[PDB]
Amino acid sequence: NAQAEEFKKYLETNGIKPKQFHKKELIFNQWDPQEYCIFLYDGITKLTSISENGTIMNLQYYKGAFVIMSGFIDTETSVGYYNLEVISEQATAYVIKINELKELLSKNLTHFFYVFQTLQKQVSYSLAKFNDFSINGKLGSICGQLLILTYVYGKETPDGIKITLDNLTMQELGYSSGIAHSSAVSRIISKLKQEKVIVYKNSCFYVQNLDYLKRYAPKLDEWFYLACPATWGKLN
Amino acid sequence: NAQAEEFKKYLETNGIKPKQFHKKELIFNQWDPQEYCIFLYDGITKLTSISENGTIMNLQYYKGAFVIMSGFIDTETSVGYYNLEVISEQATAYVIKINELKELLSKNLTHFFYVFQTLQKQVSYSLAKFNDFSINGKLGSICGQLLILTYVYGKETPDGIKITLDNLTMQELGYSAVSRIISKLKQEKVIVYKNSCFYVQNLDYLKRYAPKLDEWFYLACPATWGKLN
Ligand SMILES: Cc1cccc(Cc2cc(=O)n3c(c2[NH+](C)C)SC[C@H]3C(=O)O)c1C
Ligand SMILES: Cc1cccc(Cc2cc(=O)n3c(c2[NH+](C)C)SC[C@H]3C(=O)O)c1C
Ligand code: NA
Ligand code: NA
Ligand code: NA
Repeated sequence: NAQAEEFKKYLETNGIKPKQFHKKELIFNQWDPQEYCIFLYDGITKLTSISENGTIMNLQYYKGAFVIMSGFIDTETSVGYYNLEVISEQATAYVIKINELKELLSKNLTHFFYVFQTLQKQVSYSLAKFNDFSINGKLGSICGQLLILTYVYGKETPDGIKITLDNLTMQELGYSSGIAHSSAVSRIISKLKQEKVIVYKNSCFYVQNLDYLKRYAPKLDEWFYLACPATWGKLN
Repeated sequence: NAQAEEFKKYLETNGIKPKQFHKKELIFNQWDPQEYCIFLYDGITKLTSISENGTIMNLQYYKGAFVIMSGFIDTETSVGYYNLEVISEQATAYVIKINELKELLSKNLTHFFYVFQTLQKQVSYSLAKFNDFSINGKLGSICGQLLILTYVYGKETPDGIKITLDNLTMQELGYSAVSRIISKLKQEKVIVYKNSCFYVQNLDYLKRYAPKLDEWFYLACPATWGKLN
């Protein structure tokens, strides 16, 4: 990702060092008075919320490289009571107080544009997810999650599109945003397996019916085509 | 809205003029290769997607003042095949080709940041809506929509907090598995349709079932939230 690589260089040019995080650590949390801009450079994370109940909700997944901002750029206050949790074994991120991101973007329109364009990708992603859920319910959500895993981590092989993510991480991620390990989601995923949309072979998982995923997550498929055309193109 | 007024000033001094649109017009559309930045100054709109078979999906609502961009600021290509449909009787909008926008956000950081903040407000709004639906289902979604309408358009009257939208606009907003939720809300005294208007009589109930949207509105719109808290 050339744009992201230039942004990493711009951060280091202004003296910002990478931090390392491990699975289950919070890169930012909902109780901190200070908000941050996170440039997630490598790894996989999830945005989480807590209900008055104490119940944790998984709201959104992010993978490096991407930008996640916990506060509004102008007011510097929280956009929501959210935590950013690491789900890969390790992650690398740049952690910038929001006031400082402002100074940085204001002196380079190219990098300003890069961060702005990430928010635009988020916005459209959410609408696409909403449209697919509206049409196909949880099946649409789950096919969309698998579709984006296929595009991002998939490699064509004789046995189909191999998902190149450790099995440990990959099973977690098959579960769409929402409550953790829902019974209903498990039964949707294993039904896709039973119908050989995604199959276990020689210790790996292979997507064998990409067209099925595309059929039930059509708006996320359009989203990926429009937002990430080269990655989309590889497998279409 | 002072940030919105300052942005309006900056546009008009850079030659960009307000356009008036009537109900049902598309300020931008899903078949147009040219993408746009819309500064919706006044009125109510909805983002839609129309399928091959004619089915119209309602995806998002917006009210002036707000910013809606149909294209990516860097590539200038579509963010999704969407229309922006006017649902108020009239709307006023500043329509900027996306290539031209880049030049003007460049020369004024303050306005760049205003537009940037709008995207953040949309992102967090979508997440909050998702969160309330995950917790409380369709009841959460409907309470949330009623809650935001109460904060933004509500007027205190002897009959309760009247949602002061042109009746015609209320139909456009959706007012039959939904039909059974509205009836339940009337039965439990949470709302009433009196005469030609809509009245909220138990605001705590709405807040109860749309907690994450309420939190969103507190965080994003503190002055407005504060009028009824
Ligand atoms: C690991 C994972 C699985 C499903 C969905 C997502 C969200 C996601 C993936 C993705 O590839 N991109 C985005 C998202 N969302 C944050 C919209 S924004 C554009 C693109 C990118 O990362 O460049 C993930 C991470
Ligand atoms: C007419 C309407 C009804 C329900 C929900 C919305 C969305 C909405 C309302 C709102 O007041 N605000 C936003 C939205 N969404 C566009 C996030 S962004 C922050 C705030 C504002 O208007 O400044 C609407 C318009
Ligand atoms: Na925080
Ligand atoms: Na291709
Ligand atoms: Na368009």
